[PDB]
Amino acid sequence: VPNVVVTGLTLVCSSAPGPLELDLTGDLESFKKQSFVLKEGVEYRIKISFRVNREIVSGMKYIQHTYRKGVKIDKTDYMVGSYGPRAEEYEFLTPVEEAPKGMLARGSYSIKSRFTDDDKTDHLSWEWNLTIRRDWKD
Repeated sequence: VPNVVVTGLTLVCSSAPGPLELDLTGDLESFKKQSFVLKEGVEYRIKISFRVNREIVSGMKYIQHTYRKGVKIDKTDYMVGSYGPRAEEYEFLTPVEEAPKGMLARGSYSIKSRFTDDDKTDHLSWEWNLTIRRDWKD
């Protein structure tokens, strides 16, 4: 039973018509074929939920690499702190970003996420997708 268990990802967006959630205790492979529809231009944050079970973990680091048609277009690392063990889950949020906009920016983006720390531990790695559209449904 890992000291750190990563439980979920939530794409936080006030104008999305419904929750945008991944259960990171579930089947991670299935996410590679799924996507969240996001309206072009909207503000959003990424929330990662996790628990720390037995020992203090230091220098926690959340990494997203974003790809378009299998080519990397962005790398972003976030330092998220030092966390002691407790029963209550922890969460952090990435800083607000905006979905891109315009015909040449619409379509799917893949994101390879890794959650690690000072010891370079692979707490969890997973891949998921966004689909940028003019509208949430059409």
